[PDB]
Amino acid sequence: MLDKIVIANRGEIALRILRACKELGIKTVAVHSSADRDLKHVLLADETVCIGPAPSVKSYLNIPAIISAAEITGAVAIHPGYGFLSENANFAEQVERSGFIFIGPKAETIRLMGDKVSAIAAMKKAGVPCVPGSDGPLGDDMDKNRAIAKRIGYPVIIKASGGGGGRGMRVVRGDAELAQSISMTRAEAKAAFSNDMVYMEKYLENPRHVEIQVLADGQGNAIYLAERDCSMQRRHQKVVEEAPAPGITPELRRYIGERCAKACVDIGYRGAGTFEFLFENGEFYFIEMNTRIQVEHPVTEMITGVDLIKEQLRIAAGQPLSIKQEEVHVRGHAVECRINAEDPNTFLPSPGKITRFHAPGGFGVRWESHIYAGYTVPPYYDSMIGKLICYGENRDVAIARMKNALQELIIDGIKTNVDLQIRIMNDENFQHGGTNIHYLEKKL
Amino acid sequence: MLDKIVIANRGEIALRILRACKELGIKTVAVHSSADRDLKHVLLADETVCIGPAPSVKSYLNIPAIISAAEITGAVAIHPGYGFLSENANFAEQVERSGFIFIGPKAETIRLMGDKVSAIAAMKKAGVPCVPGSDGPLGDDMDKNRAIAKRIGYPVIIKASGGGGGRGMRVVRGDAELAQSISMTRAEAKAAFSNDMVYMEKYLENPRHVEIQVLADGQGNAIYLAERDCSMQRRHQKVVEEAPAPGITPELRRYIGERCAKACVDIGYRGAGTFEFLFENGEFYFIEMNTRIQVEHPVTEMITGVDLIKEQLRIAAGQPLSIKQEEVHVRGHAVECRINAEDPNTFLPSPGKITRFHAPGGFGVRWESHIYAGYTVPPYYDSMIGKLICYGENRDVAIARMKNALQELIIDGIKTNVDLQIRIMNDENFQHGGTNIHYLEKKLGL
Ligand SMILES: Nc1ncnc2c1ncn2[C@@H]1O[C@H](COP(=O)(O)OP(=O)(O)O)[C@@H](O)[C@H]1O
Ligand SMILES: Nc1ncnc2c1ncn2[C@@H]1O[C@H](COP(=O)(O)OP(=O)(O)O)[C@@H](O)[C@H]1O
Ligand SMILES: Nc1ncnc2c1ncn2[C@@H]1O[C@H](COP(=O)(O)OP(=O)(O)O)[C@@H](O)[C@H]1O
Ligand SMILES: Nc1ncnc2c1ncn2[C@@H]1O[C@H](COP(=O)(O)OP(=O)(O)O)[C@@H](O)[C@H]1O
Ligand SMILES: [Ca+2]
Ligand SMILES: [Ca+2]
Ligand SMILES: [Ca+2]
Ligand SMILES: [Ca+2]
Ligand SMILES: [Cl-]
Ligand SMILES: [Cl-]
Ligand SMILES: [Cl-]
Repeated sequence: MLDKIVIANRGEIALRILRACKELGIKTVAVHSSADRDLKHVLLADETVCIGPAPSVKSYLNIPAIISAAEITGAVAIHPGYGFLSENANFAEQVERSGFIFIGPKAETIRLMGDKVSAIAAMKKAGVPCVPGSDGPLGDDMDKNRAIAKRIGYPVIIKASGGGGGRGMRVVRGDAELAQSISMTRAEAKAAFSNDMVYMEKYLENPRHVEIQVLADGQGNAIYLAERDCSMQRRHQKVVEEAPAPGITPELRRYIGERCAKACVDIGYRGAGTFEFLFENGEFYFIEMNTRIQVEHPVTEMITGVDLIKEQLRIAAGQPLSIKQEEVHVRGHAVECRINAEDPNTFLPSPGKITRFHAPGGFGVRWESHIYAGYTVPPYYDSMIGKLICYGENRDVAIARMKNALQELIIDGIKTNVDLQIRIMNDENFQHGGTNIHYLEKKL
Repeated sequence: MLDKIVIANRGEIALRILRACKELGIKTVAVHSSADRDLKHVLLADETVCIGPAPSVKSYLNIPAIISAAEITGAVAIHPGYGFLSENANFAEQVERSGFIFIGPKAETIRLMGDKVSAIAAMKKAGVPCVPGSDGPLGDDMDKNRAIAKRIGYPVIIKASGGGGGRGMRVVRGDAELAQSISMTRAEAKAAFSNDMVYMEKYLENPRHVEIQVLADGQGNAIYLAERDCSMQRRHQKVVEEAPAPGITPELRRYIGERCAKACVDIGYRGAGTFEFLFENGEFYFIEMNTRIQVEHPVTEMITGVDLIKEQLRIAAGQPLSIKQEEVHVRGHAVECRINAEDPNTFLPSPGKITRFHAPGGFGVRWESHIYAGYTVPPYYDSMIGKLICYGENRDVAIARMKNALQELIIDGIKTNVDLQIRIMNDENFQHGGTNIHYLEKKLGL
């Protein structure tokens, strides 16, 4: 087992990783910005290294500071969490070349599957259905862009190849808006991701977002761990996730899961990852592979019993897969509500001091957050401050449980989306299940 | 069926019951003392009724006030939780006589099995091995009392028939301490339980405390839900509980579980309950049946997936058991640490205002408590303020989770036993498993 690791992240995921480390007796190094000294996991970590001032560009994206932190503490591995450098092939490469284990896929796999244009190309090559699109980067020729749009059929969406969290995405309904949309998306993607490559994809009218969790050891064994439905979204970012996906039958589950496990073996995938699909009229269409842990991984944990972070760590230690496919069993249902520090109605950021906090508790309730009363939410990072996950023997119980937990959850001093999450749980169509990716913004 | 119930209790268990009701759409009436207006479950309840001033004898033991609360709100059932009036046959009778459902066994069953002298007699009648003892109440004849102690062999223990929480129990090493030990336990039992009846039991030197969770519908169906080891103890009261019990083999689990389920059917048991045993040399010896929910019920919930409170309510509504025996599956391991507002060294109660509170979290971490920052723990009640329960795929993972969760738990402003629980989890002998009921006080030097 890994002796010591740097947790190259912050907030809830850094604490999630710290806990898994502690259970496995792995020493922890928390690297943090000067704004994050009072993070719960920083205070719990065995060692801490300040890697720069508050802006992410100067700290959490500071590759040489993070790699140096591993050297100064004698760590043997680095866990990137999600976001930040986790899908950055350059970082993965540099980690390995400095003598450290990168807790994730090989750098070449991150280039293959992390970049969204080449992932689509790879999946098409593999015989995995994708969404019709430009099948390559858009150039500057507007006649050519219009011609691609016409071939696939309006509406379309301009998507950043390096995009994440729904940033760098713009829907286009017709020719008149195409140029300014491609131009704006490029500018957003260049700013957020230092990568102005965009592609075009057909905008699907009625799909659900359904994704399959995979685990592969890099030795040729791969498994799938059921699926998740993450169709409740705002600004193309997930708000609620659940597992398993409602209406997905065992026959269909195994069909898509086997395809994902096979895809892992073929490309030589290593570690945890997720294949994300649009599910429409009984068919799955590949949109993205996250070559990293998923934010919403706890719902899969609840319904399978598998600890996905521990599996990541075991795999990084060069352990083969312990779990066989036949040993994976879906039991019950879990729902996750993201908790974000933003106005529940205007959706504008609400950083600042949390004056009162109370987490919910009870049978089947899991709270995933670094926040505490007295803690200051900084302005510099993403608004997601916590995750509430409720498990039940069935979906009705899980939702009932969530409804009650959200009523017990207190976060005062800043604005949150807790009241929005309450509204979603009370929604007749969410209760029905199988609402499409456009539903939440329709409702709102 | 149950559209409104009175929660006849307080603190963590009241909140536990409330949560089950909220999930089932059951309206709640929180009865409380004047010192308990700001209890979390009171604030969350649909309706609240003040049943008396601060002392328990004037509030949570106030039978007329609790029944009046049920009457005035139009409640159909009353959950007594644990402690207080949960094992009070007179209360159960009166609740039933007044036209309400008592969420628990029939009153006759409470007097048969709640009373500890009759429970032993009943179990002996049914051919279940008990610990050798007086087999009846102790009188005032000391020549007879000494004769009993001779038959069973010192050390012996004087136990209150109405006793609970380790109160009203004294170990006797020889004839020289016998008479005053009897007199003092009588006195202690009289003041604490309004019952001076005491009996004598052989004091077992190397047993473990292993208990079997049961559920029965009162319609003839009865099941056991594996077992719990509760051997970490101070002053004869549980400090740490875990499930399943280490080193209990499948043949032993079914042997004892089947006996307990049969006993339920035979006495017409209804609801949740626990048969408590001393386990030594591969043999079980019955000591107590709790005719009510256990404090440590969550460890069994985590390894079986069964919601025990919801089952109590279902049974109380007249529904048959939701599960057959062949459907009970044990998966993983769970450990519970009780959290008490007390000096971690001397164990003197530590009431007062909680100035800072932070609860642990994560995969497999379950925190069961009403406490919050700004909350004042009153001097009037039992010191237990919360329970931390950690589940894992195996015992090692559960313990490792508990270590981590204990490091996260912040309760400032009052003394707690958090530091004790940390020491227990770090104990190598505990980590191996199977330590006996005397181990913790041995470790501490008590
Ligand atoms: N390629 C990327 N580059 C930078 N940040 C990213 C990237 N992908 C995701 N993120 C960020 O990571 C966090 C989690 O991503 P999100 O899409 O919300 O969850 P997930 O993809 O795990 O369901 C968000 O703050 C998001 O903006
Ligand atoms: N071609 C499409 N048609 C309709 N909706 C889409 C399409 N592509 C993406 N979306 C919606 O936007 C969300 C974010 O897109 P995704 O490609 O996963 O970007 P990110 O890398 O930012 O997560 C998806 O979950 C889906 O609901
Ligand atoms: N027969 C009884 N009468 C009054 N109080 C009781 C009785 N039995 C238990 N209690 C109280 O109930 C609480 C829980 O009991 P305890 O013995 O700690 O848990 P359990 O028996 O559920 O493992 C304690 O405060 C204890 O003093
Ligand atoms: N005969 C005995 N010999 C040794 N230890 C005992 C005996 N009876 C009880 N104990 C210890 O004292 C604890 C409390 O006894 P119990 O009869 O369960 O009383 P209570 O009603 O207070 O829970 C038990 O859990 C056990 O560890
Ligand atoms: Ca995505
Ligand atoms: Ca991605
Ligand atoms: Ca007992
Ligand atoms: Ca009892
Ligand atoms: Cl934050
Ligand atoms: Cl409460
Ligand atoms: Cl209290």
